[PDB]
Amino acid sequence: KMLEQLEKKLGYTFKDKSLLEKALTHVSYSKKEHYETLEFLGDALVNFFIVDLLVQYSPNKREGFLSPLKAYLISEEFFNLLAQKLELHKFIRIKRGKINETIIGDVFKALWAAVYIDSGRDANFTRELFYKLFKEDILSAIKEGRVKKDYKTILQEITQKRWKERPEYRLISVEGPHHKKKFIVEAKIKEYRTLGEGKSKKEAEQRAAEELIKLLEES
Amino acid sequence: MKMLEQLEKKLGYTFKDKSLLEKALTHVSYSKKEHYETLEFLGDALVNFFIVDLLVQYSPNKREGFLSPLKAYLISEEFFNLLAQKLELHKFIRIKRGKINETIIGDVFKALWAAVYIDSGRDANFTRELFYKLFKEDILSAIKEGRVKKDYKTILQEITQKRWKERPEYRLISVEGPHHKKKFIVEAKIKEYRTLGEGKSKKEAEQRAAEELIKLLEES
RNA sequence: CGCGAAUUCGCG
RNA sequence: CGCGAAUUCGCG
RNA sequence: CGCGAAUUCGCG
RNA sequence: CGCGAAUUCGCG
Repeated sequence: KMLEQLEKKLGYTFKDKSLLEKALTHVSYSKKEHYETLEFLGDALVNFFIVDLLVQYSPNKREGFLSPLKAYLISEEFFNLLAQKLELHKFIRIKRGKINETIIGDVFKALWAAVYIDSGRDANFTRELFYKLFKEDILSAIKEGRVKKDYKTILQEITQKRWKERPEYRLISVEGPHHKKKFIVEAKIKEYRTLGEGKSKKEAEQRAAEELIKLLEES
Repeated sequence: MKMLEQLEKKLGYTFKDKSLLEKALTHVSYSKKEHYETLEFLGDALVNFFIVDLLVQYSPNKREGFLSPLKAYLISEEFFNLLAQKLELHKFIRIKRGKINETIIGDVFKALWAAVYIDSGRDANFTRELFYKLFKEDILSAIKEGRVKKDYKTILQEITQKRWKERPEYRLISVEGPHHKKKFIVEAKIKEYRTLGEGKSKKEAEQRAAEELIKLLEES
């Protein structure tokens, strides 16, 4: 009966229960009816609900000031934040031990793609219920100026957490002429190394740090 | 009928605030205090939604795999220009001299709809409908029949087979990721110039790389 | 131009 | 293989 | 692309 | 066995 518990937590009641459930079903539970298709529509939806809220309550309206914020606002970390409010995780139907933050976030999106559709695709209405429940935390995030931590910083905290050691960004080359230069640095921790390329030294490093983070997720 | 009214007619909507429509039309290089920078930001997320809700709904295959490719194209600037010309708005953009390219047009396309959205008093359902009413048919066509991607490898295949009488050579650089979702990074060389390209297949990668090598060769 | 081929690329 | 493009060669 | 196969990997 | 991502080979 958890079906009619999450609804009384959203402030809406699905006229089509199968749809709601579907947006909560992971492919590893029903290969024929999972939230994949919905997550796709949810992403587009929620992004619009946020951006409209960002260009509206932001102290600065220049793209260069909004982009950085939006990155956070539509980031997985944040969707889990909002999803957490709904206690969403304990409402997902998935095989024991496969659930994570990426799935939650996904489900969170597909959830609203569900409401939107189940209400006859009433953008305006679906948007309101979204704010009713989340507008506050969004305006707070924007006020606080929350932003996505850069890769170089993330890599450092990761490698320091594990091996109490920082990375080392050795410079290996430069191609393009003074007009349009291209750097190639080697990010390295222990014996793992990735390569980054970009306009400036810092830029390249970020590239390398990002790729090196991936390389460290499986190890 | 003035420019605005002449467009508002093709648009199928008349703003209850001319100022707003202006803002979504002028370019920074015409008004530093009142351009469309902020409106384009909003219009992008807005237009994205309209197009995606339409995609997922009428697209045959509704798989994450197939949809993504489409979506990219449907929101691609080259594709917006086609929608843009349907309104031939590239005649109402308030910009100075020749600086206007097929990017300032798409951006104005977005911003416009944001203006239509805001003006309607933030009426999504309305603005959305007005949108479909003018581009629904087009999008669907683009969706159904599918896309016809650019053959960068062959077009470049000549740019060099003539400008140098020699064909370009492609050299693989590195592959990564799980063996069920690999990421190829190949290199494209021509005479003395070189560029890279990423993708999920040696070909798609050679296509991405062959691309830059063109939008760089015609630079020197 | 038409026919028949070689080579490269892409599409089906 | 078919089809299309580019370079090339041969015949008409 | 079509047909016939080999290999690696993910899913059922 | 079956579905999907990738890399090759033969035939059309």
